[PDB]
Amino acid sequence: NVALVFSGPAYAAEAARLGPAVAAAVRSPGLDVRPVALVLNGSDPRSLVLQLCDLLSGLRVHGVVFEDDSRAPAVAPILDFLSAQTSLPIVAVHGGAALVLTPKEKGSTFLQLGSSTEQQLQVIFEVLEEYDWTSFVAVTTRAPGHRAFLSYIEVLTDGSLVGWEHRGALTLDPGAGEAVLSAQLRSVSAQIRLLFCAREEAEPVFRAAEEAGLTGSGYVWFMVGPPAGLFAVRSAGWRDDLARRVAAGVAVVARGAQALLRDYGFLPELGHDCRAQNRTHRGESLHRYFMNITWDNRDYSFNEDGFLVNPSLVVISLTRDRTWEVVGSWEQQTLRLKYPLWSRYGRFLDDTQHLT
Amino acid sequence: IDLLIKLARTMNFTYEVHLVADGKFGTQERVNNSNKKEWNGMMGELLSG
Amino acid sequence: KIVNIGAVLSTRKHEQMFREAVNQANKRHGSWKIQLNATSVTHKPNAIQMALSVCEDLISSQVYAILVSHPPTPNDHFTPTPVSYTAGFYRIPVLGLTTRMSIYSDKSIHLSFLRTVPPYSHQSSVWFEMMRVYSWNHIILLVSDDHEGRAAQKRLETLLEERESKAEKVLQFDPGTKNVTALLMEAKELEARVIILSASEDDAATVYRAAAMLNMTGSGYVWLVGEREISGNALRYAPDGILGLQLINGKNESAHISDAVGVVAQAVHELLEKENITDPPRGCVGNTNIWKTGPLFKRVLMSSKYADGVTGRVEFNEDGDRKFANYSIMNLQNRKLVQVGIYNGTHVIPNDRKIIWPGGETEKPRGYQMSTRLKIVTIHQEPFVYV
Repeated sequence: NVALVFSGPAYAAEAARLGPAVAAAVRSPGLDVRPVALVLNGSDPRSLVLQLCDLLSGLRVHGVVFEDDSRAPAVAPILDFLSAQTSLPIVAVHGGAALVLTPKEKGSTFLQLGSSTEQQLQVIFEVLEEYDWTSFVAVTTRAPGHRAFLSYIEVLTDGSLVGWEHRGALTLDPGAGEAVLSAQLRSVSAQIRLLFCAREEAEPVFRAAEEAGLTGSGYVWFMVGPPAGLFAVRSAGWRDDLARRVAAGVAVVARGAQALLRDYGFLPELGHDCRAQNRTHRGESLHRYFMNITWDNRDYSFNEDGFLVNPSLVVISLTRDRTWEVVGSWEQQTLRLKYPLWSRYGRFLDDTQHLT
Repeated sequence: IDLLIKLARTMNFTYEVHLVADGKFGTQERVNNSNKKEWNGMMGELLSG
Repeated sequence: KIVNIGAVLSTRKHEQMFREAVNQANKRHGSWKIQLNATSVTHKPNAIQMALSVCEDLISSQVYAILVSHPPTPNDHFTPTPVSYTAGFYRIPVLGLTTRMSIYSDKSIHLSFLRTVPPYSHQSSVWFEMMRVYSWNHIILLVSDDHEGRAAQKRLETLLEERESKAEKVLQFDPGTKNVTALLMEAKELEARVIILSASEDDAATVYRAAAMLNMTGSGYVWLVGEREISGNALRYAPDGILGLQLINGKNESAHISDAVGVVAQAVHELLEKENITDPPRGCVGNTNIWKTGPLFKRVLMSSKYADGVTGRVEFNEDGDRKFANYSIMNLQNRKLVQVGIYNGTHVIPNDRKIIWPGGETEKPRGYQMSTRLKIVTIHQEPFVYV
């Protein structure tokens, strides 16, 4: 018995078909899965906690997978607390709840089927050295955690034998102006400008690239946060399509209680009650499980916070036809990718100083 | 060790000599964990405390 | 047309005192159409009903800023936790009072959350001003392994490397302490005698019992204790010479509210311009959009200068915290606290009454006390060090 939540009217039709699609997808003796179709819509903080409390009280639904049409992260905080209130794990596979909300509240069972920006920063760290782009300018915008987002860059820089460069003096916002930001953007060390930016600020910075001449292939960006030749990593954003997103989402959740079940015979009735009991301290083993759960020949292990540690990350290179395709993968530090890495000076990318 | 004894006779402090553990004088080298350089031998024993 | 704000106070009895802060909307700048309607509501007993009523009862009154007070029950930011989550999606600035929790500081979790009282994290900043005028350099401390307790841990060393040669020991103890004695003898060799407590009140009481059988509360010691870890069980079994601190505006809300509402209605005055001044998204059946005037006036509120109230020093940093607040560190003297100083950007230490130390001594002791025993490392080297 599981509950599937949808955010977006366009996904209402898929609810009926996606129900049976996962009932027979994962087979585990001793437990039966009964997906629950939902009708609610809207991001307002009323139906988010309304039907969920009713579903928990009567249906006793264990395992919730979150799919959202938009990338807005404002839906996660409302759902984040409800995971801690009911002490039941909740996973999100696609939509707004992709960025990891840190630091989470104490005793929070919220989980996300995506890689954190720290994991995102680590995988792209390999790309620059693999293609010999060690020099670059650090660029970011006014973000809630941009100070911490660039903090990991400092740890990444000067690490190992490779010598890297970072600026960290960019606070992209429309108040400065595109030309002024371009003037601040001229403080550069190479043709690469690693940029952390949000979907709200994506449009203002997109035009600033045109003013600074970054549209051409000579100068390229690097989008790490949620113009041509722009590099990005979606952390399997386009992977799993639609069916595999929910099929693998519940397999880890269903197998999570197996460790407790094999330890002793106990059925956690925490999810069967939402309000009939006026107590909030009835929570235990919130993160005691979930160490070595694997599926789809991949390590589905989650950190203490509740995000993937070894995910099936993918590399996204912006194509000229406004299409995003997988151009690389990170599977246990395997950077074979495609488009042979020799390349250089004629693909992807001062004669008075450089001469063959 | 005689120069050590004359040292203790001047500053009026006690001691308990213990030999080094690994057996190397000391050289700052990078551990297998990326390039976090860490000393060894006497220098490791002194910086650690 | 009409400017209205809401608030989440403690009890309905104190709600009537909040109306005195909204009916006075006439005596502000401009006063063209400033007619504040409180529309306040007592906080629900639990957090479940907060989300079931915030959308259609508080926000629906076309409110723009929310005042949140500490619940009377001994909770851990129970009232503002879902309110910040609900208002975070709606992009509604909220003003906090009497909420000294340091986890409400990162903008990723609570982008829209500003409080008029600095949390326990800012205690360590004021603490740095104490040994500067008390002549100690070496320093060790023990702290709980939780975000609230550990908040002071990254606060001290960020302002200690430029004024000191690092704390000698920064050892930490698990908050779920159960007769944890092995963590004290392992720290009783640095000869610091200047230990600092930045733990929870219950745990700070627990370590006090463990600090008796080996007499770490005798002469030659000085202890720094946070405000949260003084009253209650932490007062019992504590050393006589506790140098803890408190807050002048402790359990004070009307003064905080009056200073608050002085800036809630103020920021709206300069808001009136040719730019987008649309109201927050009304309605609750369907709401996904974000009003674009939220962040526009948020900086104005943060940058607003209010020279009224407690010395007119309600200043805001990049986070929502009071600046240059007066903490006025206490001093335990025979199971009761006395006043010895105050902080006004620079610590002020009036004579007032004598300052005592653990063991009953009055003269401030040098915490070093030296260490005659010394540890020595050699190696086999035939001409020099035979073996």
